[PDB]
Amino acid sequence: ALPTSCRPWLPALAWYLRQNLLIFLHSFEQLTQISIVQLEEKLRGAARQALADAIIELQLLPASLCRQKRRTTQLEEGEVGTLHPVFARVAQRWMEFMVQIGCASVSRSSAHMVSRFLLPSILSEFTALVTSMAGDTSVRIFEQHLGSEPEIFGPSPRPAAERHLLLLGRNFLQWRRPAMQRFEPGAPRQRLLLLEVVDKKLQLLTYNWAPDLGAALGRALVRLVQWQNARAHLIFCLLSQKLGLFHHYGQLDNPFLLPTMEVETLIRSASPPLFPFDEALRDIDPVTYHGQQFLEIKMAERRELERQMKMENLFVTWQQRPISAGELETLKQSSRLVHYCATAMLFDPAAWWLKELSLAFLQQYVQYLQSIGFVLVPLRPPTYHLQRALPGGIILMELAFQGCYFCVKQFALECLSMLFTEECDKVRDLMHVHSFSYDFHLRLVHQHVLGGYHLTTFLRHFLAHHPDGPHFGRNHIYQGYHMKPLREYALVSAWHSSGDFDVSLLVCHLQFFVVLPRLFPPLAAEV
Amino acid sequence: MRSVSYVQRVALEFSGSLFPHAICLGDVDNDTLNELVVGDTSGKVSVYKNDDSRPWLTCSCQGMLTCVGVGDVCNKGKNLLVAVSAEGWFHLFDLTPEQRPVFKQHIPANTKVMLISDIDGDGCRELVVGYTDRVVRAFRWEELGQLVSLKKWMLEGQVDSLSVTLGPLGLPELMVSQPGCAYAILLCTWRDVVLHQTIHNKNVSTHLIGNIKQGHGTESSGSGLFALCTLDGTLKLMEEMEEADKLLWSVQVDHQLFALEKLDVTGNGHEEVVACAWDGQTYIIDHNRTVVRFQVDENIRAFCAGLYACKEGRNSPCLVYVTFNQKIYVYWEVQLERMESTNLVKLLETKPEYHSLLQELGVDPDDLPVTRALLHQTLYHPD
Amino acid sequence: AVAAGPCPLREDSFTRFSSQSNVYGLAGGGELLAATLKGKVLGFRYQDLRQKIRPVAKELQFNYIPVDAEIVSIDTFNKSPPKRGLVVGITFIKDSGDKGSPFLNIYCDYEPGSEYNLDSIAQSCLNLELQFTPFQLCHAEVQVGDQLETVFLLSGNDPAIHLYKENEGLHQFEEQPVENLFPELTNLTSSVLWLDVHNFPGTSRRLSALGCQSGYVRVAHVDQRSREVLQMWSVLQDGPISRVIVFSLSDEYSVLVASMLEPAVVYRDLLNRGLEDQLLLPGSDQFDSVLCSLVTDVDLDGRPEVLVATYGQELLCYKYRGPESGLPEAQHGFHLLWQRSFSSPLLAMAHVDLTGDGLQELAVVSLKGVHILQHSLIQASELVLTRLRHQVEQRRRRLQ
Repeated sequence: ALPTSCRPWLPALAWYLRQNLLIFLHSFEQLTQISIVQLEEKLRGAARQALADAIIELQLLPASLCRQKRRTTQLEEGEVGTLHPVFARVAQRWMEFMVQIGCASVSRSSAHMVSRFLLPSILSEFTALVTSMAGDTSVRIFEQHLGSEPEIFGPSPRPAAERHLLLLGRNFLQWRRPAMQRFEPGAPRQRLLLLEVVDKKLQLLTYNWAPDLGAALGRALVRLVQWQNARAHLIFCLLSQKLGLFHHYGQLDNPFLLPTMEVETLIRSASPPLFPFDEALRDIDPVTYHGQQFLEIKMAERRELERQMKMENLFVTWQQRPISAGELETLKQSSRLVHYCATAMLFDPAAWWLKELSLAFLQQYVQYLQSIGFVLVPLRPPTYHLQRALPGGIILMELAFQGCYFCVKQFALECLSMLFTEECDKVRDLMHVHSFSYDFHLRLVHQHVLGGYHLTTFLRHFLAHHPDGPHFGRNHIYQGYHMKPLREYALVSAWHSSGDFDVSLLVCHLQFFVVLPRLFPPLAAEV
Repeated sequence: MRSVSYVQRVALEFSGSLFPHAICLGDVDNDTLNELVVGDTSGKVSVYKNDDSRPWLTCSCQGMLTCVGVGDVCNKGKNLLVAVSAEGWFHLFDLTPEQRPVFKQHIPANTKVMLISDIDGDGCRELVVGYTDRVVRAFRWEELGQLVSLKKWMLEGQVDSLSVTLGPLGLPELMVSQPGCAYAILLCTWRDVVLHQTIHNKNVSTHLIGNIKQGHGTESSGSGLFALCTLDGTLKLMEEMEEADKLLWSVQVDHQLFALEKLDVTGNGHEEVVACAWDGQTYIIDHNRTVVRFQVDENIRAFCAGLYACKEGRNSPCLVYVTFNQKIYVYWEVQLERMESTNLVKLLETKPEYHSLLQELGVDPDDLPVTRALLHQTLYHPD
Repeated sequence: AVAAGPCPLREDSFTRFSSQSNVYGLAGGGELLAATLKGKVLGFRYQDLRQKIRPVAKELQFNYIPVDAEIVSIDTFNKSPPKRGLVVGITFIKDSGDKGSPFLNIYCDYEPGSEYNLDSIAQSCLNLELQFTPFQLCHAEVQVGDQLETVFLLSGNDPAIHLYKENEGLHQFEEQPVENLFPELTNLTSSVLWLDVHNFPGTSRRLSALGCQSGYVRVAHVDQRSREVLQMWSVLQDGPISRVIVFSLSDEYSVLVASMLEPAVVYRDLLNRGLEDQLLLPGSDQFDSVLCSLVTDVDLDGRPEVLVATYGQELLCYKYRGPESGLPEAQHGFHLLWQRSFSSPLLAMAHVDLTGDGLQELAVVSLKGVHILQHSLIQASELVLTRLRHQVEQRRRRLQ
């Protein structure tokens, strides 16, 4: 018994039967009104499903979704216009009706979405997913116009609103043509995707998809909503503890809900991946905006703790007795400049060969610094640096040459506050750069007396520059045939008077000069 | 007595070391808008303008800047940027519409501080420098032009800051900090260095500021107040007056004070003393010992208070901190409606017409509950 | 999204906290109470000195909290006017084991003359085990017989509300069934984050609202003497309900719902239209999450405004442009009045005359400490002056 409504559908129903017949048998209601006892029932359901499937294909979904050519595409592609009445009420309730009647061309699914933030964050992922398994479909979100009663679908404002949606995708390109599709012309064998959304309740109605692939799509949707719900641990222990409720909504209170939950991957790209969390923000879409700042909070402490231990390991290591150059840079950055001193390098004529004297000057001051308790800091394997670790902190020194001056800088790094400042300041009183320069110059002056520098001009320069004479020096100078010449000509001699003070006399045209650090009567007696 | 929490601030990126004396704020482009000058040891000076994170401009000296400043040192009526290095060099910059200076001259090395002011009273502005070895040197500009040396002073205690304030005779002076909460007065760039003491460790570091305003419109010519701070944590404000100093007030704190500036946050003409410690505990004290404490939860390398042009092209009071994480924080909403803490009942009592306006209302302002009931009715139930 | 004027609020003091607090940390007293998570309780007040005031923040020690116990919530109230007394309630967790043991302490000094002494109250505890994790300690006032009775209410980890009534005879707070007095507070699915119970003065009716972690908001118009539910409405929003407040814009009641992932909204005309007239506050979701909220008069105009405190350190204030100055195409709306900023996320506020002048200060508890904000004294001083002179002139014109 068959209805007379499908009078011209004789070929069409011949292609939806040899199609829905081959599921068990191997090789509204008015319009569709060897165990032989159940064979007739089995054979009738196949014809009923064939009639239903032909109804949707040939009388429900050949319609349009929504200068002449411009409006002939925006209406075809549903970008501009309004959704046809078919995809408003009849299509959903008819495809769903293709469930009670046995029919292997329609699927179903569901979801929970414990909150409805994630609808934008589910739609894009579903679009990418559909495009990946089949680029044929084109996602169109036909939201119902607010306040409109029925078919009004204009391609979340006003919260607490049970937002409708009709996320749809279809083979726009393959029109005028109705392994991907499960069926084929046995007839409008075209497929369709319909994803109705009612508040927090998903519903898939994949039709004519490949069976395995369609089931995979549904399961992927299920897993996607599962992962999105698992990305309610912002809800759990970011939002909840933003009010200071660390004990109330803990972790694990879903396949992605396990005691071993990778927080970093689920505060990242919204998908299922193909320090304690329960006090993270203690005393420091909305998912990627709320957990993103948590990530920064958790990195800004990891880096700080990386630096803090570097600060302390060197302290303890040096307090008992080749650190990297970057370590030195960090040490200087973390420390304060306290004092400095510079002095002239007179042997250079330009400041009125010389480099070797500067290095010699460099070494003899280094040896002085060690003699008061300073340790040389070796340069790490890929300018002299000395340290003196103290219980109060670390005191560092730098030696370098710029232009024609010798500069020493004293850093400090605290780690009883005055117990480090006094230690810092006392070293400043012991630098004695002026006296050291005085003595070094006088000693080097006694390296030509004993054997083309104009020694007279240099002596005049030195006398003018330091007429007084530092109190911490030891050497002395006085102005006013056993001689020796000096290419003008100057007479020099050297007797080792020990009244102990090595002394010498130099005379040139009759001007004469007499050349004779610690923490004169012999200068004038030598006549 | 009370603490506050300033909110709005500008963070400027700045990598390099500096001395607590190599930062200042002043007008370099001559537009009545202040910029920020910072001089670091690597051989670069950065000027910050408006509120851009990056520096407005850079100046390339030759080595190890030790002090920077801005002022009319050439006595041409304009403003110029002065930079002094460690080996006694001296650079001039004309930043008015890379960046090599326009003038170079060598001076004695071991420079530590800077001051630019008319110290004698001749009407020409002179330059004063302090050195690491208790030596102070004065200079002048002379048209040719060149820097000509002048009187030079020897001291015993370490010099940390130089300032110019009005003397008892109404003439500019030159004062220099001396350890042990002391200071030395120099004498004239025509026995030689007078000393005064204000008990703690005799080697305690000390900083000094002077020329504190006392009214509105007196900035043209006026001083008399100066402030001293010590590392052990004592602060003092004193007045020159005639014979010796008068101790206006003294305060003992429990931090390591290392800076001293003056600002005007209330905006009533008077200038408040601003001090900062190594741990970031900023103190702001008016001339009546009304302390306001701000606490930036960081560690401080350098501090600077003054007028600055941050937003909408208009000078505003500002505080400037340098931190160990290559960041300079500029706090610029720092204006305070008042210093102390008060309420409407006391504030409305000061105005005189209130007692007439309420006696005409029959209510005798002798019962505080009635007054507050009436005020609540007036403010919250207008009809 | 643009402020219509300047913020008239000036900061007075700021007291720093060693550790952070929570949204239930703030409580009443004119004194204020702020409890830290690590058992630290501070009592804020101000003191007079001739022609000045000084903030005071003193620490208080409560008896039966061990040094490892973590404080979860605190609340306070005063006994109903027939009797006297200040009651404080602290719910903490003793960290014994992987999951701690929740506890409830109710401090109330029954000795005469020391009911309001917080020092004596600090050690008068009545320890009580819970068998559930407490969420929020609220208080309500019900009408029993012919006299008012103030009772405690506590959300629990079990989706239920537990009433703790005092026993007059034996002077102790004991749990009693909730459905006896609050029939609208049964059959819940989520944990009540915030609960509001608004009375109608001179009327045996009441309006109860609650929002839970699920976003479910329920409001019920309930008669007290007959103990029946006159009406019930419910909506299902997105995020956890940080706050619900029942207020009148001027019958004609309305509710304000402040969630964590939606702009704060106001439902208008409760008794006549239910939950359909939804006016959303424009651009109030641009500063992280709305943690706290408040509904009070900030402009001294006699008409309320909405204060919203966010996690992005913002203190927005919204004003109602009612049809009393009708612009029908825009009339009866909320516009952003002004906006302030802070240094730390704001967790709670009050609106209390801390200073004692009649002007209401706005205490704001943030992550780093407690800020006190006063109205701009210069602005308010002249406003009182002009209003007073207008009243005097109009009374001279009238009364003659």
